[PDB]
Amino acid sequence: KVFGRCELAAAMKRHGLDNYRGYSLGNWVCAAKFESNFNTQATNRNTDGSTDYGILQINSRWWCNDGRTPGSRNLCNIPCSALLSSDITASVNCAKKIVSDGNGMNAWVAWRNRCKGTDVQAWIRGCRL
Ligand SMILES: [Cl-]
Ligand SMILES: [Cl-]
Ligand SMILES: [Cl-]
Ligand SMILES: [Cl-]
Ligand SMILES: [Cl-]
Ligand SMILES: [Cl-]
Ligand SMILES: [Cl-]
Repeated sequence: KVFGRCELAAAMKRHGLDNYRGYSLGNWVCAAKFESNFNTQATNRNTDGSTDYGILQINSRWWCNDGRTPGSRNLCNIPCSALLSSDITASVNCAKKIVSDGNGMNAWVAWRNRCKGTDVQAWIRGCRL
């Protein structure tokens, strides 16, 4: 599923991400924008043999099981395929654990490089919500 910007904002809020660990909804929308372009089925291979999955590009190195990332953990206790669902519940639940892990949203390198410090409220501008 490819979400609209306000559509995704609404789904994130509905799943309790809005202001989770102090990160406003715009931060999360901006992160999803640069990680997946709002596409739930986005997958990208890392040079180290791990893969990033879904709307927020969660890495198999730590967070989910894809059965092909030697020595990886599955800290969200989830198949990586569950992160590609049109329903964002799994991705959100896992993102909650990632953002709680000590470095906040810096865990998303695209967020640090393209969202951090910017006018992130633009992302939710005009959205009913
Ligand atoms: Cl957009
Ligand atoms: Cl915001
Ligand atoms: Cl594995
Ligand atoms: Cl699994
Ligand atoms: Cl959803
Ligand atoms: Cl923080
Ligand atoms: Cl709207």
